[PDB]
Amino acid sequence: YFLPAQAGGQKCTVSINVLLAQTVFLFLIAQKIPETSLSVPLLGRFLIFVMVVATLIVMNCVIVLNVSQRTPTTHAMSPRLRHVLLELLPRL
Amino acid sequence: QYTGHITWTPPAIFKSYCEIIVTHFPFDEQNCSMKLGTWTYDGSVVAINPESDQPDLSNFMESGEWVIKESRGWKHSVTYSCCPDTPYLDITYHFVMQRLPLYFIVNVIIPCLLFSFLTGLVFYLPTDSGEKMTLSISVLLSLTVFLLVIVELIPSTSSAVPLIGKYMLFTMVFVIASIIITVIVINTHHRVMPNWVRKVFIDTIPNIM
Amino acid sequence: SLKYTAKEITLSLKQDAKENRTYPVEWIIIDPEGFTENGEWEIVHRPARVNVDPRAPLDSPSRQDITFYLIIRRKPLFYIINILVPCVLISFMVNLVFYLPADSGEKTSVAISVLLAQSVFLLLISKRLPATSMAIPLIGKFLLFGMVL
Ligand SMILES: *[C@@H]1O[C@H](CO)[C@@H](O[C@@H]2O[C@H](CO)[C@@H](O[C@@H]3O[C@H](CO[C@H]4O[C@H](CO[C@H]5O[C@H](CO)[C@@H](O)[C@H](O)[C@@H]5O)[C@@H](O)[C@H](O[C@H]5O[C@H](CO)[C@@H](O)[C@H](O)[C@@H]5O)[C@@H]4O)[C@@H](O)[C@H](O[C@H]4O[C@H](CO)[C@@H](O)[C@H](O)[C@@H]4O)[C@@H]3O)[C@H](O)[C@H]2NC(C)=O)[C@H](O)[C@H]1NC(C)=O
Ligand SMILES: CC(=O)OCC[N+](C)(C)C
Repeated sequence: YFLPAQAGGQKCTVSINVLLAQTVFLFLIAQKIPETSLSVPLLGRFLIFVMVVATLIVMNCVIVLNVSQRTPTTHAMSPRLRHVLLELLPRL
Repeated sequence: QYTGHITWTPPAIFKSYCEIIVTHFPFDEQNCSMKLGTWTYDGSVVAINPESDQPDLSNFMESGEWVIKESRGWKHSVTYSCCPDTPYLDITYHFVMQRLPLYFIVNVIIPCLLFSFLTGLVFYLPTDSGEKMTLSISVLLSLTVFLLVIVELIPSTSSAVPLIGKYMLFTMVFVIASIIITVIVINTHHRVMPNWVRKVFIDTIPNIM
Repeated sequence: SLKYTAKEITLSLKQDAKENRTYPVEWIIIDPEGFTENGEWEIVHRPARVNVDPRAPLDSPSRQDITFYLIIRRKPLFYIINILVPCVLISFMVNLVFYLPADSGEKTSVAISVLLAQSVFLLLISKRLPATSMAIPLIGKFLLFGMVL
């Protein structure tokens, strides 16, 4: 999120690479833990949760880059979202 | 016993062959069997009979990966080409084992769905980000790695294709096509405009929406 | 036999009879009640030969043997679906590098990612095949050619 919302901002690249790293950690856990399906390890559940969160971070970065790179020549600015992000969210 | 009745209960670890059906993996039911019979004594010489219609599962240590949904024993008499005048008896015990999918759901299916979801985000991601191509290529690579994972978990028998594997190949083709069209879009964005392109994308498409 | 030789034991193929005429069983017997079809390998030929080496001494163990042969063909559809098609599709992706604009700044990324994927596929196949130096495997030749390109 702190990475710039403008060209050169590796937001999606960073998010997907960290997701891949967590997937590698998931592979490591899957090797050390039996294929038994009676329960899911809490460490594995944490890994899955972090992967889901990372995919949501990717989605949010895509949305942010979409909004930032919008132009008045191609998109009509929504008054609700504009007013929210301008005043209502910072002053919330 | 004094009546001459002999009871013998030897332990064994049978490593029997089973045709693993890959289609519904990892939600597959496997039907694995054990064909047991007297090798040299034929049915007119030693007759074997099943103790019960079903295997004795009363001492079965519950497996953490497979659930035995059904078990049954069938006695058969068959004639082999070795021995055409003497049919040989066997009892084929079989077990219908259903896989518990939770481990494979966690470690394969959920990541595959997560990376699949990331495919479509490329079309909302602007060209000016420069992240379109890296995103789609990383999705393609991750999907390829997970296909390589699946191909290791599944026998190379070619009798039938798996359905998760078929879905993975379909998703691979879809991602390849998405990357192709993304390259087309990127080249278009950096580009005299023909009348049909303007009529379709600038006039017709927004008018229909 | 190793305990006996052609001087002590004569190996021969099983003879069988039809219409009161005998013939040697010069093939591996497959019994439809006893035989389980392999899911990868189709048995194309299954000959049997009694082999006699005329130069071997009559009292040598190597003079006679019976060899049963299995000429089995791989059922390739599994490998076509799971390996060949993904590898070819990812390989042909490199052709998009030329069409991608130079202003995009992602052409090297695409090309190197295709190279990495091809390297991973070559790693996979080299695990599935022996390190025989007799010939390069067909898919291995394809992978090397693709990586060079
Ligand atoms: C999982 O996989 C396993 C295998 O891997 C599979 O197991 C099969 O299960 C089915 C049922 O689901 C079994 O089918 C039943 O087989 C019964 C046994 O049949 C044999 O014995 C019969 C006995 O009759 C006489 O046999 C001799 C004379 O030959 C004599 O000495 C005896 O005293 C006795 O009088 C015999 O008739 C039968 O012959 C069959 O096969 C021959 C040739 O193969 C054919 O010519 C015959 O027509 C006949 O098909 C065989 O030798 C059998 O009793 C039983 O019959 C019931 O059902 C049928 C209809 O299904 C009714 O018509 C009948 O009245 C009975 O109600 C039935 O046929 C099969 O044998 C199993 N096979 C193996 C290899 O184990 C599981 O099903 C799979 N499960 C899944 C996928 O969920
Ligand atoms: C006679 C003899 O040993 O037969 C063994 C083969 N079998 C059990 C398939 C008929």
